[PDB]
Amino acid sequence: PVNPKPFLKGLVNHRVGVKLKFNSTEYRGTLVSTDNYFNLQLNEAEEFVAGVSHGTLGEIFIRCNNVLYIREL
Amino acid sequence: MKLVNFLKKLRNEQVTIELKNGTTVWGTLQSVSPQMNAILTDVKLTLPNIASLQYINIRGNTIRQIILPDSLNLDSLLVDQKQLNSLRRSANKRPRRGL
Amino acid sequence: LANLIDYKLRVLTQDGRVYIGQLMAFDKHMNLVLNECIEERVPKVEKRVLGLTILRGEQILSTVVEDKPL
Amino acid sequence: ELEELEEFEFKHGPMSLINDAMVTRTPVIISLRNNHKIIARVKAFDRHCNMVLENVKELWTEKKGKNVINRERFISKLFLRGDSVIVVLKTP
Amino acid sequence: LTDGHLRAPLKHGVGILYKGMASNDERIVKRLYEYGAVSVLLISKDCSAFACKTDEVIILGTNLYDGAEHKYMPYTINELLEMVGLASGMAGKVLILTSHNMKAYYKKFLIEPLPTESYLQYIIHDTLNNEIANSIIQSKQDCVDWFTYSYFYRRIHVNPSYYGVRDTSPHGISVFLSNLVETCLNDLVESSFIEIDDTTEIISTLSNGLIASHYGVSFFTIQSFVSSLSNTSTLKNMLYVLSTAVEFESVPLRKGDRALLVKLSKRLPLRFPEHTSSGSVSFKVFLLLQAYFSRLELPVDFQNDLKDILEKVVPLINVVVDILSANGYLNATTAMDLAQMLIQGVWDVDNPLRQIPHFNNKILEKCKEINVETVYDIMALEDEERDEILTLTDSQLAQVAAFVNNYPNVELTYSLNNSDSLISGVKQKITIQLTRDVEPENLQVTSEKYPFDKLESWWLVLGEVSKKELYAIKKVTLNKETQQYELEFDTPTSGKHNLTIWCVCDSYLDADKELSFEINVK
Amino acid sequence: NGIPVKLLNEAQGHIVSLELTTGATYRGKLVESEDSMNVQLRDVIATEPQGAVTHMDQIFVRGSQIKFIVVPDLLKNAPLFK
Amino acid sequence: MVPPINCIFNFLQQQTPVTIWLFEQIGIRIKGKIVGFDEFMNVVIDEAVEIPVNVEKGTPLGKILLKGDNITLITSA
Amino acid sequence: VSTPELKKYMDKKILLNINGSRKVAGILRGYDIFLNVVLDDAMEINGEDPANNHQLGLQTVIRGNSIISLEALDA
RNA sequence: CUCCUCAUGGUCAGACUAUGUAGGGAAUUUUUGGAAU
Repeated sequence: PVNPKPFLKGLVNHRVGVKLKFNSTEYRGTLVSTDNYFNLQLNEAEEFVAGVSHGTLGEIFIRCNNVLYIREL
Repeated sequence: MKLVNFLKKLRNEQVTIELKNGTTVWGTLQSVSPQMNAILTDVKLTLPNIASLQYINIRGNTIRQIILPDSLNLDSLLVDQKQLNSLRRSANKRPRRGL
Repeated sequence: LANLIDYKLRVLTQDGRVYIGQLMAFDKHMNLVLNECIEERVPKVEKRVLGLTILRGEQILSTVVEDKPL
Repeated sequence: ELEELEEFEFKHGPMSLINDAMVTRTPVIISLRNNHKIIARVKAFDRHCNMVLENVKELWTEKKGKNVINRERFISKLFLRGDSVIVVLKTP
Repeated sequence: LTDGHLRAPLKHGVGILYKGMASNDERIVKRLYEYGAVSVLLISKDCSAFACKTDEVIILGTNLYDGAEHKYMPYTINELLEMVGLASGMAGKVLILTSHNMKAYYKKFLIEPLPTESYLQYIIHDTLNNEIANSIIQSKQDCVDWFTYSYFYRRIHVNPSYYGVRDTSPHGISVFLSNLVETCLNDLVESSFIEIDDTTEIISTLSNGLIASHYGVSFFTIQSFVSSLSNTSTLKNMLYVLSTAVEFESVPLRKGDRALLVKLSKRLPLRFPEHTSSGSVSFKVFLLLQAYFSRLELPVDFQNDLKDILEKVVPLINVVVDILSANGYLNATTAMDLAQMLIQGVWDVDNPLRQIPHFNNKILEKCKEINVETVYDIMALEDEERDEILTLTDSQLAQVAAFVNNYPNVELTYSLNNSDSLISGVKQKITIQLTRDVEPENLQVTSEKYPFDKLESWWLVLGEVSKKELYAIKKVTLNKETQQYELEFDTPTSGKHNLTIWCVCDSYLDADKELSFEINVK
Repeated sequence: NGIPVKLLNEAQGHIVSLELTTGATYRGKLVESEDSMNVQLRDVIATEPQGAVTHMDQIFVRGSQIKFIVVPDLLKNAPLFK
Repeated sequence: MVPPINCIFNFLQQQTPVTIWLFEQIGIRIKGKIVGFDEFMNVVIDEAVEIPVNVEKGTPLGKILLKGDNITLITSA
Repeated sequence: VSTPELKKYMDKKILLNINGSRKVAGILRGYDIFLNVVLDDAMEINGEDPANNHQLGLQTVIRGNSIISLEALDA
């Protein structure tokens, strides 16, 4: 079985974006690491609010609980 | 380690707790439970016009943040649990020293 | 919390409603049983006599000492 | 052994941002659930992202009967719950 | 303004003196004293060896703290003597600030001579091990006759009550002494240092006692190494084992070193085993080795302790790698890597580039700019590129050049006697030809973070990777440019056998030259 | 287990009222109460926050969704006074 | 009369397109094929699409890991 | 972990009300320790008038954490 | 301080109760938030 954890491991070292449940924020950046409870670490991160670029944040930590989904970009 | 222990250290301290609902609390911590349930005395409380209350017990999950006095010694309070863990963990040639 | 036993206490709920009753018992989850408990909403206005009630610990915000035990 | 593995996973995981914050004494900015932000230095952290923050500057946005205005205040000694954390950003 | 606080105290006429200082700064202080600029000088205990002639001396406190003891302990009367030699007049003046309990001890043994005694009774295990290894003492009779030469012997006769020998007489001495040496021998045979068999009596030496006695490591340290070290052990475990030793009794701690060790542990690559004690000097040794591998900015207090540790470790780490060889585990590779790390000061995986003297982050990046991986590519580089990479002072450039020169590109070749005829359980001699780039003028090893001087050496290694079995090893000092060395090594069991030879330097990292070959044994 | 869980198990067979996180009130006879506060209820009269009232035969609501219960006063005697 | 994890497993084998109702959000629902799942009901979903109901439009998202906490109601289309 | 006693509700048509003021009707099929439910002949009752047959025989799964309450249509 | 787990000593026919250098109180029914506007 291909589990979310292996898919995410293969997703490490790749450009990703993460849509939070609020949808008030999306984060596009390289996926540095993810822990067993699925917190997210991104680098060179960019914030897209309402689909528009808000700004370039950089090395960023995303609380697991806020993540709606992650997709590869 | 566990920051809740750091809160346990905070008895008899005057603090202002902001809460998730936005409520502001001002009072002297009598104790905090490990749940981070905080019991305080001589509390002025402002819901989002202050109410003065002898004792207030707050459920830990409702606590947004607690603002501590600037006089507090964080260097001293933070390092405890590691020392406690070390204490829990704890031939001829003995005297390198002589006469 | 054990000192508060049998006292008349005021509990503030998650929704902002105010319940007042005698605290007979608690538990780990902070589920409280309140004897002769009444509800106040706005502050007396909109006061209702509920009677014996359990309250969930997930809903409870805070409790304060209202009056002495019966 | 179990303790070792937990500390290590913490070190190489996403947690490395707040670990790096404590060791370098660098400022980080935390977007919270109250729609308030906390830029401060990380004195202590926890698995729950409970934090002791020093030199806190919190910034927020308020609306009035005219143009939106930003408001901010300084809190030198601040302790923070772990659930209010939406995001912890580390930057230059 | 080196010694970051030495400025403000010295500016008002009180100087600071302690070991580990910037030497220039220390010298300035001393000069002020001699010229009279500073009338007062505060010297820490360990600097009694630096003898600054004084008109008067004050000794403040007779009690110094060591963590290992877990309480303050008063100074040696020896230290106080070295502390009173400094002052002479118009009249020699010595103030000694002491307790009431220590008053009668210092007031007597300073004015009246020091009664001298002998502590051999503690080290007898190690000493007798050494004698047996040198094979001067063939039997127990031989050892007793050897104990006839001891200052201990004379002492036990004049003052038998001090050593616990109740009978005072020629027969009593003889009996007590033979008891002591007998106990010693039981510890050694139980610990596999020697073996004793009846035919006067015959005593023989094993591989453990050989190395232990040769390097001079104490009996107890060796026994600890034996108990902990097994197969499939990791590098962390090896490092712990290294940290637990009796040689580190002489590394001092007052309360701050230990608390600061706790604070430092956040920043370190490894984590001390949970079932031993933090206050023990072993934990401190562990963290200071961590701070040696990662170059932290250490307090000048800890620099001295690091230096002491380094003065001890090289024999100890040699013993660690060799004892694993004696137990025939192929994991001695990791011990070798650790020894390299101790000689140099860098990790194996972290970066090979940092090994070259005086490299830091920025300079390493230029190496990534020219896309260099190993050190051998630096040897092929020419002067203009080197000048571009390093802009620095001349002494440092010179040391780097010497590093590059004496670090050989040496090639590993073997010649086997018979590849066709391979018999199981026979002593099979191989002749390995080794050849060096440049023939050395001298073998000096160059490292900044390891102040003491080292001569380079090499280990030749043969073993099979999957079984984690090391078949053969030998140490060589290569003075010539090209040599041949013969490993007499027993062959494995029948069938196909992978045999991988390493040439691993004791000093320099990323020198590992390997050749893999497989033979079919019958 | 919880002492209020123990009381709530005593409340089985009585007529109780339930307020859920939505605010709807269900009054009826409590069939069954699990340890997780999941409750099975009979012959329920329901009052919505809008004020509309309905009748239903068998209802079962999750523990987590219950704001609070009101149980009859008979139980107040004992043995929770200790 | 089958456990829900087994139901999700037959979605997995059949590779049917799946519509997930999220939590406290009626406006948008997510759709796509279940290529795998874990014990926390986090789902890797391929050729996923966001479907705002408010004729329906949607955003093609490609491969997605959706967290199980959002899951309200898993379905097939 | 406790298992809800839903066996009395098995193979019965029930109306689940769910978070977000959502309401679905279907025959109870499976459940688990998690209160997660499998419903067959699932019919969504939208806010307006109509109802859609989402899962006739293909059934559906509802997260027990999203289940507000469950009404038994039968006896 | 509280609940659970574990250990334990006791009592009763798994439960209860004292103590503990113990483990714990972030993945669906409670305390590491679906809230925010």
